[PDB]
Amino acid sequence: ETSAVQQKLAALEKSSGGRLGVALIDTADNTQVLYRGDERFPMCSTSKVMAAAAVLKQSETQKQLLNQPVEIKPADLVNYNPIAEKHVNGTMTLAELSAAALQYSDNTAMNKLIAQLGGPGGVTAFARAIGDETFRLDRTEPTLNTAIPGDPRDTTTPRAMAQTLRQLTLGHALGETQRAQLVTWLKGNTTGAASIRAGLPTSWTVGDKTGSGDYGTTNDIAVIWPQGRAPLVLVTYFTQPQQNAESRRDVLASAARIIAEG
Repeated sequence: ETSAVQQKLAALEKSSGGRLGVALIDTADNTQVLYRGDERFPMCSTSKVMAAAAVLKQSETQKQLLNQPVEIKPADLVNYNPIAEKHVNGTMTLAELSAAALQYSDNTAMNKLIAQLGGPGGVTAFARAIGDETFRLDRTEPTLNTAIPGDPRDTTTPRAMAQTLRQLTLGHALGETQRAQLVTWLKGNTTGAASIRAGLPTSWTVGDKTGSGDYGTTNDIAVIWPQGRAPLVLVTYFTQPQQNAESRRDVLASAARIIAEG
């Protein structure tokens, strides 16, 4: 059975030619609205939130950890390194790496976070520690974005990621200073203007992390503070049938516009 919300999302999906996954949590009353909420989708760069959060968790017991400088070698650079390339043969602190990974989607920065955590499995272990039984990180950048249909590597579900993002930003999966820091990073994202944010009222404050990958995979996860009412968490995942499909951030904006109604 479907609601009119789900019907509108299904029509958007049909028009788009792809596969859309949505999870909304309204923290006013803890209700969820889901569309394909328990299907797996390739996370692509949305997985950077879990890696940054895992380092924040480490820093709760190692208070200067975020200011620890990490060497950037020429050999560390991958396919998209807008911030890390400014620091070759120099350093970036774990905070700088987190900001670059989250706010510019720097892929070298993500690999440094993964290395700090002992490999992709260290990111997954943190997910499990905070009650996310669904997330899995299997690979580093850039291969975590292959996004092959049916492949469970580097996937989660909309429901699981919405629940986790809520716990990380509005709940207490992290300590107070750390939750606030994650919120600061997400709010300052530079890559999200055409995704969820484009579908929401401009008066609403938004923190988000986008993702993109093969199969035209186009994703965004957000914490949203509407005017005059309790915050929301929204995940919008989208992927397409053919490997070289074009990005469709407009689909994410359209999904957010549907969800915001009412």
